[PDB]
Amino acid sequence: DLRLHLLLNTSVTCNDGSPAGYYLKESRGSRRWLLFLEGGWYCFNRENCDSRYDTMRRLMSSRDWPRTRTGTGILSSQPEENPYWWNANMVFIPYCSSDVWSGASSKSEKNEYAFMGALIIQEVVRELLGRGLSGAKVLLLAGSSAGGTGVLLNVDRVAEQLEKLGYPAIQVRGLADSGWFLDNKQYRTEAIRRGIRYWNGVVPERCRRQFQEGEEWNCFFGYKVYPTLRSPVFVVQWLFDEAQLTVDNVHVQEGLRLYIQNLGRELRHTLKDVPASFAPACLSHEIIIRSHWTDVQVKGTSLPRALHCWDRSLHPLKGCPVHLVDSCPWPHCNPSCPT
Ligand SMILES: *[C@@H]1O[C@H](CO)[C@@H](O)[C@H](O)[C@H]1NC(C)=O
Ligand SMILES: COCC(=O)NCc1ccccc1
Repeated sequence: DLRLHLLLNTSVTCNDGSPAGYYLKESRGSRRWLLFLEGGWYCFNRENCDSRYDTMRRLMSSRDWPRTRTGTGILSSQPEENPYWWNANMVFIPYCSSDVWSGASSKSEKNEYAFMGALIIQEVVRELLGRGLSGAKVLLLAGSSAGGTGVLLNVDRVAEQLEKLGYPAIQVRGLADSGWFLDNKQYRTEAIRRGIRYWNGVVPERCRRQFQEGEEWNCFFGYKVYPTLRSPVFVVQWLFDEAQLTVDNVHVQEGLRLYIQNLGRELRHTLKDVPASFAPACLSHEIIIRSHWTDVQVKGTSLPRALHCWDRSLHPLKGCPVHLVDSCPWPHCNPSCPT
């Protein structure tokens, strides 16, 4: 069980002005810290944010949050469920900003909602230094779906924050799960372009300088922002991601068969020069905080093992690979896929 702490700085808020927060489970014999970013789509104007407030309010407010959460998957403390980092300090950061963790805008007389995702991450890091993070050797910023994209947008800013605060010894790294999307043609970019304006959204400096004003939406797409990042980032992405297919209007004849095969081929291509990655040929979405995340394998290697091999590489390894991308071209050609 991780225990809830609401942020002491009450100016850093969820969408409706209630305080943001984090769930923490300490491990005093450990200098590793795992900070996980929750996902859950987004909203990009007044009317669709109002709708989300009616029926997805826990993703916009802390007023109804429970006092504890069970750590599952990579956030579990039992070695049988989490062979990778079972002894680490565990942090779950709830997603209540609806902005893919990019916003820096307060609620005010001109703004009905606050979009403070990028500031929530910074404030969590600041307050955790007083609870033990000051002694860390590794800070792994992880996240799933919109939280996975959030890792790509924020990992270098976290590294810069700790440098300027006087902690150059803490190594900051990223783990982006199911947040690596393609801006491809549908089967039958605009919402993010509107979102960034609505949220006062922020993207990494080197990527923003390449694409410049009005084109910062490009930095939300993994294959475009990843080459600009300096921190080490491990990328987990199903080749046939269900959220990718949703936005592509895919719900089997030749036309659709070729569409699906070309989508897997394009995703595989964008990962060819990503040295730390895990990309199985499955139709699914998210994995790292699922209890059965130990089950899937690529070329005979599990995801917890690949992450362990990544740790060793950051001290090629014999029988310990870190780049694992399926080559077979159809969903569930890998027998280990989630049932
Ligand atoms: C609280 O957070 C806001 C927004 O990031 C910041 O401007 C302010 O300085 C913070 N206050 C303190 C006391 O850290
Ligand atoms: C589709 O997955 C749900 C989600 O939250 N996507 C965030 C995102 C939107 C646009 C570009 C990149 C990332």
